[PDB]
Amino acid sequence: ENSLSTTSKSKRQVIVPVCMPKIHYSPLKTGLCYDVRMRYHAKIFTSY
Amino acid sequence: NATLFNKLKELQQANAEKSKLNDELRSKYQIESSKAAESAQTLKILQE
Repeated sequence: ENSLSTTSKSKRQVIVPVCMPKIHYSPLKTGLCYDVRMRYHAKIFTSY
Repeated sequence: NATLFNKLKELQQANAEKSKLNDELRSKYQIESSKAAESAQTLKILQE
């Protein structure tokens, strides 16, 4: 369609090589603490 | 009237024994959970 139509019939040269993404947040997961042994402590219903 | 009263009484008796049953399960639950905790601590020093 367009005549702007970039004509370059050659192999290009690598300009910026692929690197590991420089992000400090979220390749990790979320920490979660759980234990049935903190359901441990129970009351003694004594009044009635 | 007597039907209503005896259903009340048997429910009362069940309710009376249930508390002590809970307390007993609690007692023996503590007995085992002690040894659970110390065994966990042994596995902890093994990890260490």
